[PDB]
Amino acid sequence: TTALVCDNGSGLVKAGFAGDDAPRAVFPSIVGRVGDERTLKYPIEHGIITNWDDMEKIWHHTFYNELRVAPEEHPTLLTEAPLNPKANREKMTQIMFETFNVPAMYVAIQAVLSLYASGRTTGIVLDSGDGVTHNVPIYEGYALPHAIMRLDLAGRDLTDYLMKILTERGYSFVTTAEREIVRDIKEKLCYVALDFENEMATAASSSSLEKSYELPDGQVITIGNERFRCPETLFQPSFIGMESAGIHETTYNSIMKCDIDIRKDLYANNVMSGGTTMYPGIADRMQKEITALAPSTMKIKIIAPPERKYSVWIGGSILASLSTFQQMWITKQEYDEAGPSIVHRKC
Amino acid sequence: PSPREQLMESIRKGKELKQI
Ligand SMILES: Nc1ncnc2c1ncn2[C@@H]1O[C@H](COP(=O)(O)OP(=O)(O)OP(=O)(O)O)[C@@H](O)[C@H]1O
Ligand SMILES: C/C1=C/C(=O)O[C@@H]2C[C@@H](CC[C@H](C)/C=C\CC1)O[C@@](O)([C@@H]1CSC(=O)N1)C2
Ligand SMILES: [Ca+2]
Repeated sequence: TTALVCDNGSGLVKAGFAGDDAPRAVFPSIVGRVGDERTLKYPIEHGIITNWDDMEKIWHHTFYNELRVAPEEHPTLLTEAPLNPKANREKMTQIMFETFNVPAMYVAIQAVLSLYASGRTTGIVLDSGDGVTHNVPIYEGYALPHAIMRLDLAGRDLTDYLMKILTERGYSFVTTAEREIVRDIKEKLCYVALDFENEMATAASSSSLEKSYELPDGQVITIGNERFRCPETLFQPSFIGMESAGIHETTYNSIMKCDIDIRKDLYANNVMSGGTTMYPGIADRMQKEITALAPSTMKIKIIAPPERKYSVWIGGSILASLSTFQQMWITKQEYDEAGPSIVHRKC
Repeated sequence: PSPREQLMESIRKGKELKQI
């Protein structure tokens, strides 16, 4: 009777019950033992499932340990990355019906669900999490595959670059535990500058931008320009030696792969989602950059609401609890008759 | 309106979610 919603991130699983405002379970997508509880291994790399046995351990941990449910008792909506291979969609569907014996399931694209969380069915999303970033233009709930852009530069890369630019100050962050310390520094202290060159000058001219952080050994480190240099990587991927254009350009390129007839609607409905869009200033920087690239009279709107770390999950919670959605589930009966490729007909 | 079109309309309407 209650549907389950599971957004399986490269870094975090967000899971809970359709109709709720927030996931009840948020835990790391890792096995040594599983989740909150061998190395670590992350079974989702850059948003795509790469270790199916460990993915099954994460799904079992979600149902039994975290949610305290039997998956055979609930319709289950799962999420997937944009451009998820057809074979991966079929493998998830099979696991759910044959291993977990779900009565019904659905798989939705992450970025589509965050568009839905904003009350829209057409728009373009920038979804940036821990392992992957995408630009995803959507027309009436359809993600347009020829126009989707993927960038393997997201939160984990930003933490690794902040580690590198601090290390090059003499503060050495290299280990797994040290990486977690720097991820916390990044979340607490980083921001996106409106004008990177200007901010570089302010940093150097004043201590006004400085913040201090106490490390575990009671060393206190001070960071200045590292606060904005770290996420500036999203706009200048050359900072970590990537040749890709930054995320304002890839937004543009994505728009330009779509018909000119929908472009007004994409520019006026640019939704940001995922943990790596949380930086103070990132919406305003995007609005500035996309205004520079768009036609001169074009209306630009960036929608970056404060709940955006979980908007994929929230859109799933809305979707799976709508009365108009109840005929859209793949039922176990349909899976028994059609097998795993039913997922392509229905999702 | 197709069932898909009613679904898109419901998504645009939005809804209240339960506080956890
Ligand atoms: N306030 C914050 N500022 C900057 N980064 C943040 C903030 N909060 C979380 N993040 C980063 O967001 C990432 C977690 O985001 P999220 O849960 O959206 O990713 P995911 O869905 O697991 O990954 P993906 O969709 O890439 O597979 C981590 O890199 C985390 O450090
Ligand atoms: C609080 C928290 C946040 C997070 O995003 O966690 C996810 C999951 C995590 C798994 C490793 C870890 C030590 C476990 C839990 C930390 C989970 O790795 C990340 O922290 C990584 C390594 S540093 C980074 O930015 N992403 C992202
Ligand atoms: Ca995600």
